[PDB]
Amino acid sequence: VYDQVEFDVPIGSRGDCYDRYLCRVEEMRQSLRIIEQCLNKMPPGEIKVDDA
Amino acid sequence: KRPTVRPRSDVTHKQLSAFGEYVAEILPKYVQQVQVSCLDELEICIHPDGVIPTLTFLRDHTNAQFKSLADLTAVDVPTRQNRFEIVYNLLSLRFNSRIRVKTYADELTPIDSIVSVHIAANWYEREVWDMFGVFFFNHPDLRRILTDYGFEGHPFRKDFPLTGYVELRYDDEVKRVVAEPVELAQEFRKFDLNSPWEAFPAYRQPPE
Amino acid sequence: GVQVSPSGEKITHTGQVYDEKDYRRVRFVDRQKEVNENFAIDLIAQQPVNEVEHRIIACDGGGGALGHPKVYINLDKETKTGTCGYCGLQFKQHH
Amino acid sequence: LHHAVIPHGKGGRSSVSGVVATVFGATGFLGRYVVNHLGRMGSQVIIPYRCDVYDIMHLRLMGDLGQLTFLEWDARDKDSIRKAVQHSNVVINLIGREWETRNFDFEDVFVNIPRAIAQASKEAGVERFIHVSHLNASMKSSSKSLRSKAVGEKEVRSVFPEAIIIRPSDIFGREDRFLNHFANYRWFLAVPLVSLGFKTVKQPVYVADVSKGIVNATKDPDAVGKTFAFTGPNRYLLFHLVKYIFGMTHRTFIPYPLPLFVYSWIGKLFGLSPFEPWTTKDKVERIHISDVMPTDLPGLEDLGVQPTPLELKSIEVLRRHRTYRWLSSEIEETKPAKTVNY
Amino acid sequence: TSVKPIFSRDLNEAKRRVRELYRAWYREVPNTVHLMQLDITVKQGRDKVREMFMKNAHVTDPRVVDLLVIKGKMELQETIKVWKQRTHVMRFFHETETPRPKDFLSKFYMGHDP
Amino acid sequence: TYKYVNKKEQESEVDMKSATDNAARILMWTELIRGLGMTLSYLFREPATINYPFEKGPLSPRFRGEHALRRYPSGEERCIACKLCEAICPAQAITIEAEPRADGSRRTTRYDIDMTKCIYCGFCQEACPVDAIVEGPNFEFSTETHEELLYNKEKLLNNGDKWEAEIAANIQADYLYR
Amino acid sequence: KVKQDMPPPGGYGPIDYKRNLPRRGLSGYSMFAVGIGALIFGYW
Amino acid sequence: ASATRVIQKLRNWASGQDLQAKLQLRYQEIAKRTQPPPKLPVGPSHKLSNNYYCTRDGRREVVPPSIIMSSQEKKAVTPAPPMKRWELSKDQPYL
Amino acid sequence: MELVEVLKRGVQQVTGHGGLRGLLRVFFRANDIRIGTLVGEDKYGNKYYEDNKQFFGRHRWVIYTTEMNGKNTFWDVDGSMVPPEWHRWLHCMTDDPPTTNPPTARKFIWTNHKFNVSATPEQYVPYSTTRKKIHEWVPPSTPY
Amino acid sequence: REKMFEFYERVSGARMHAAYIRPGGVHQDLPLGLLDDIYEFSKNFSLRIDEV
Ligand SMILES: NC(=O)C1=CN([C@@H]2O[C@H](COP(=O)(O)OP(=O)(O)OC[C@H]3O[C@@H](n4cnc5c(N)ncnc54)[C@H](OP(=O)(O)O)[C@@H]3O)[C@@H](O)[C@H]2O)C=CC1
Ligand SMILES: CCCCCCCCCCCCO[C@@H]1O[C@H](CO)[C@@H](O[C@H]2O[C@H](CO)[C@@H](O)[C@H](O)[C@H]2O)[C@H](O)[C@H]1O
Ligand code: SF4
Ligand code: SF4
Ligand SMILES: [Zn+2]
Repeated sequence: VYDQVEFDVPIGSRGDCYDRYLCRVEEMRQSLRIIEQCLNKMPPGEIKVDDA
Repeated sequence: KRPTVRPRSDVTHKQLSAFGEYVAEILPKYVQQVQVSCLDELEICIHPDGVIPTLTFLRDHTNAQFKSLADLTAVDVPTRQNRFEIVYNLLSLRFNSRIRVKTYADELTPIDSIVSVHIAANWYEREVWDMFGVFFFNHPDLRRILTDYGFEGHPFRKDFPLTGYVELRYDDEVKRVVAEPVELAQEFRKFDLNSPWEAFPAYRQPPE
Repeated sequence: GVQVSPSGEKITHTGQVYDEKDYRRVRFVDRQKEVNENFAIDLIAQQPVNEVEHRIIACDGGGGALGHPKVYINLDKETKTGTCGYCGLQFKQHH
Repeated sequence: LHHAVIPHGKGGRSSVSGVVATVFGATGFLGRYVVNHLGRMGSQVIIPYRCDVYDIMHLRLMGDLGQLTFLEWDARDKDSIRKAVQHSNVVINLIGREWETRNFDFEDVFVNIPRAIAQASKEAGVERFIHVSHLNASMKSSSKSLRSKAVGEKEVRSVFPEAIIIRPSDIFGREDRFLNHFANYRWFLAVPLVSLGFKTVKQPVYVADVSKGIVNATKDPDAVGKTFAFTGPNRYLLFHLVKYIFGMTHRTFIPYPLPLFVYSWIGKLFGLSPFEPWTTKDKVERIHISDVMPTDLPGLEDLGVQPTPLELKSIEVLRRHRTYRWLSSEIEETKPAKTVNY
Repeated sequence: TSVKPIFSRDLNEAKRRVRELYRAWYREVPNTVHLMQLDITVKQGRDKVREMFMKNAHVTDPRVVDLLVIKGKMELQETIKVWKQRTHVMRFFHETETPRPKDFLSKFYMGHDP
Repeated sequence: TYKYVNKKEQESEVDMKSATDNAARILMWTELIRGLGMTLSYLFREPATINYPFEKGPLSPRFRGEHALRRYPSGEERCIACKLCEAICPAQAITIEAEPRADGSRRTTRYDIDMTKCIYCGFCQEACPVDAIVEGPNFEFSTETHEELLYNKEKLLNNGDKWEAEIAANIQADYLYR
Repeated sequence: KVKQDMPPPGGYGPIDYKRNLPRRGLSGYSMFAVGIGALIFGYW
Repeated sequence: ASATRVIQKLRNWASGQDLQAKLQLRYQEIAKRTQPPPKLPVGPSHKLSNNYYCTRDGRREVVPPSIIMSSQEKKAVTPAPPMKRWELSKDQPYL
Repeated sequence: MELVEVLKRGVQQVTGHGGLRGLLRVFFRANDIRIGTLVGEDKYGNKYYEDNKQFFGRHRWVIYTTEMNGKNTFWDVDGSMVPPEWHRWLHCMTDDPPTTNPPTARKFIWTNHKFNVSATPEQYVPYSTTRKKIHEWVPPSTPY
Repeated sequence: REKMFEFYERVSGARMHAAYIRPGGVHQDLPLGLLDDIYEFSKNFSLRIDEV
């Protein structure tokens, strides 16, 4: 369901160790953005496919 | 609408058929078969002579641009004469598509190395050589990569035993790790799991 | 119960016990033979036979979903009890 | 055979060899080689130990899961000796000291303890009893330890008439007190040799051969009751040996003579050490008691072992006695010692 | 019976690459023994080299001799660059392995194997 | 949608006000003083440590720990030697033998788990149709020898009797999620 | 009645995720002004 | 939580944040460690009727791959339409 | 002022273990002198305390007995000494102690817990629980 | 991370190797009260990223 949760992809400008560090740090913030949506949009239902 | 069966799509399968014909018209010297699975994945099966030209065109052509080598690997099928199927999974970021290019090899028929096309392949071709013993021409540094130094054999070949032939222990007499023939306190128990009843009528083979 | 062999080793509920001359007895020197002392065969024999009216009775072992798969036992053979194939409980028809 | 001792497998660690040996003295220099040879072929090994558990750790990895059984014992307590030899089909005695302590003298170690073990093994119903002694064991011997060994042999054969007696010469190996003893003379500038070492003959034997023939005696049908002489394939004068050793360590060799009584008196000083003596009077005597000539006794080759020359294996013992300048010098750079047929 | 060559066009052109590999292995024993501080002699090491080359004395397919030469160069490189250790080099000498008797009776006494 | 992590070149002009700020940043080590402040604040926070072994880390009723063989309330073994735990075990860690008992029951004569092959996946717990094999909540059972970690049937039944009081309540707290 | 683990009615309150490192401290002039004052008085 | 109000001011200022609102440690706001029993819902195929398996079976809808070419003017095509360029974030384009 | 309240709790904790002997005993055994509410005690002598004002993870704790199964555990305490009824409460797998929600009684449940017996003479020793499979022929005991 | 390992254990029973996502769905449903704890952790986590 990644095509239903809204988030931004961090991009770098110099391609060195510092930009990658900033991208990872900004991804952790963007995962937090996703988690908030999952917690509110969690639906009811079964958990494994109804096919035994 | 069936809440248990995977949505089928429609357009992607038609698009990948059009590109599969495209690739086959342009490289008729190398292409042996083109297919698209029900998962909607395009496969090009080429003569091994065509590897470098085929991956070069697919990388540099303007209506392809498969610039990432997602991975390269072999499958061992002993019943075939050319028992090694070499698989290239390529990625196009321009067109957000994927493509599989397959060729074959035997024990004594090395493939050309695509390190000149995808540097990513350098270690992937070392892994095929190590695990399957498929030699690559023109590899800058072809040597084992995953097995222990001086390991004899190609352990991902189907006829290589799961536990191997030798094992290591420390020997206090000679004061070093030694190799000795494998003996297991408990043997690996092989389970015969195949059901004797056919599960997929769609894949049944003619009894000829 | 926990019988003891002539060699002095305890006999497990499966009847295993090293012989007198089996060297493998050395593993218990300065140690002990782990033996479970609640023989399930002896415990199951202590339960009383449940009497029921109908000729076919379902046993699931108790606890519902916490038991064993539910099966039915015929009670016609009025000379032996009906035994559950999972839990070993016994049943007998009232008349 | 009882069904649990029939040998299966192919003589690897997970095999079954049918040998259930209690090795008395497995915690010493020769002991680790005996246990390893027994353990590698898949033998149950019972290891009585009196030391701290830390000191038996290096033996734990010498057998597959379950094939090693460590037991605490006190040589003074008979009941603990029975506890160990109770389930064996062979008992190997390697107990021994190169010095005397407060609580155990040469008679205790070389006579009483072996007799106590053999007496309990006979009562327990053990098929084989392998007892290690010495080549120069004899009642007319200068060395106090070497006379007791001679007595001990006889006690053992009184209570276990069929005992197999092994007589090795000097055993040389990584942990020996033979080549590492002379290599350590360098700490005293010079090498005191009685009569300059030219009257003493030595025929040293490699530890792995001693241990490999001891294990071969646990299964050879034609060994019950015999006495064996385990010796190297070469006899050297002590001088040439000690000179060769310093050639292998590339240290400066400065030998000078020292009369046996002045040498014997020095050994008494080092024997006052409360720890493990660097030397003793008995160790100085034994170094100069010359190896007996081999006359009518089956040797290593009768137990299927080919003696290893002192030349093949010296460098693995002596490379750690070198300085950085010579660590990498190869075996060939050293001139071999000169042998003597007497 | 026609097949693509790897490198050599026939056994004689392949033996040229074999002797050239044997030369390189022969020149390197004295270094391996010196650098790895092995407890063997050069003569004993070089004999072991010769023994491994004679293990494959029956090969005749030229493509096979190409891939044995290819492997042997990889083995030579692992040793010259000290990617291998004492344990790895010393494995060729099977020093801890008792060798199985090759006579019927000894096999018969020892177990069910042929 | 995408964002720039390290792009900011919308260049402004260096005012005398701003240049003197850059210099004070460089000469006075201001950002390095801010970092010293953050570790000073942590010094006066309560540590997160717990007082083991007197305090324990929280666990849930599903916790996959040491194995155990369970019984019925009557004391009869639940295991009927179906061998499904053996067929599923990813590690081939379980060995089983069975035969008819003296009363005719289907029961195991052997039941081993080599706890050094086990990956503690809990799959055997799922495969068992009668809740005979479970992973209890014990996690403090390290030994001093390898051989003590090869559990035979007696050992596993003993763990069952040892831990039943607690196993039964964890299943009671979780079986409705299964 | 089905009892499944679900978010409460309305949903959960907002969660901060953006960078929030505060802007704090004296101005460039104040830092230099204090330091140069401390020297001048010390030199006197 | 147990910290005096003086140390709260000290560490709030040193960090430059309001720590008291967002503590690393957990106190009462956690969930109770013993919850009531669940009652989980069934799935869409728990019907008693109109639920033949052959009409909702996915494994049997798979087929062997289509063979486009094998050994048994036209406009040029791409493997797919070109990807759209991503748009810049409105939430925070320049971190 | 607040500093005085802190010293108040400090005094109240120093004197809250019953004398100087009590404070030394707890301090050198657990390296901790908090004052929890006694939740219960077991047949072995462990005492279980709690303080819900502490943060999750320090709000429950046990003071192990000083003698269990004949072993001296005044200094040698290990987490295997907690029996299974309290093991569940102590690990926060539940919320109610056994003093109010006792486990169901069974005739086969161990009455006496047993901690980690590794290294001792009680230690488990593995062995095969099956009986001999192949039975050998027994020769006649008489001449022919 | 010690707290996120607690969410892994409360769904699967293992701190790391959950074996929880399976072809066709997930093995078990979320235990009651788990989304509150995930939410309680998430509301405070951006302060942790700020301190780093
Ligand atoms: N050069 C040689 O090594 C030669 C050796 N031999 C004989 O071979 C045997 C072993 O040689 P080596 O291995 O060098 O001897 P060690 O010096 O290695 O000691 C051997 C063993 O004796 C045990 N031991 C000694 N005294 C006692 C005691 N009072 N009670 C219990 N155990 C005791 C030691 O156990 P702990 O370590 O716990 O004391 C040790 O494990 C001896 O009989 C020795 O005389 C014969 C010819 C040459
Ligand atoms: C007038 C002066 C004359 C010169 C002195 C006469 C020579 C007497 C000393 C000879 C050398 C002593 O050197 C000593 O050798 C003994 C014999 O192995 C070693 O003895 C010990 O070494 C190590 C120590 O853990 C053990 O592994 C070994 O088994 C043990 O025997 C000592 O480590 C070494 O210090
Ligand atoms: S937890 Fe997994 S690995 Fe361990 S015994 Fe059960 S199925 Fe096998
Ligand atoms: S433990 Fe369960 S799954 Fe395993 S054999 Fe017994 S009944 Fe079958
Ligand atoms: Zn039943």
